[PDB]
Order: sequence, then structure tokens, then C-alpha cells
Amino acid sequence: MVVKAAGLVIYRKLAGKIEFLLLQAYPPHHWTPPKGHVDPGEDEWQAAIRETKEEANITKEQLTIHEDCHETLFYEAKGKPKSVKYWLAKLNNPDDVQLSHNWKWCELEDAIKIADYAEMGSLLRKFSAFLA
Repeated sequence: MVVKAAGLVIYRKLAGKIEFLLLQAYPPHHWTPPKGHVDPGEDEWQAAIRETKEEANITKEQLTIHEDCHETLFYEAKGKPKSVKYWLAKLNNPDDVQLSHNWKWCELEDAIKIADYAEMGSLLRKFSAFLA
């Protein structure tokens, strides 16, 4: 049985534009939204929230999570089949966010380009249409 992981596609709306938060990850350091392995006694939802805290330093009260917008990707990688379930979540106040000074805010096209992963590109387009 597949290994389970979860995360959130974080977005913001600034100056009329929708931008997605991407983080540069362990070799080979691909760029992806915040995510990680589901722990014992958690479901995917709980895990997406916890991983967003650990990886992006964004906490639950800063977000509105869209329960009706989610998708699951399948990674066949280094031998270990793994699924990653994502929900779309809005950073409500972009003026109050504590990120390090390995991350970027990206509009759809640019996001696809640096994610450089066909399936993630398809997911981001699905979430963009949901927002429209």
C-alpha cells in the first residue's frame, strides 16, 4: 500500500492576481507547495495543515481552506509509490506572513514552469478554474 502524504496549495490575491506559493525542497530539490508524510493517528486533512506549518511557517488561523477543492497526485519516485493529497487554501492577509530570508509567489504560467512536473501543472490549472 502506497505511502500517504498531504499538503496545501497556498494562494494569495494581490493586485487582482492569483499567485501560488512554491517552496524549493531534499535532492533533487524540486519546487512544490508545502507538503509531507501523514503521521500515525492523523488523516490527510490534519496532515496537510501540520505540514504547512512545518514547511512554510503558516498556521491554520491565517488561512481559509476550500474543502470542496482538492486533488490527489501519485508520485512513483525512487521506488516508493506515494500519493500526495492537496487542498486549495487562501492566505487571507498577505500583509502578515512570516516566510524565511527558498520560496516564491508565482502566477499560473510561471508556477507551471518551475514546478516542471506535468501532473502538478494539471492540478494547478484545475485549482485556477475552481477560483474563476
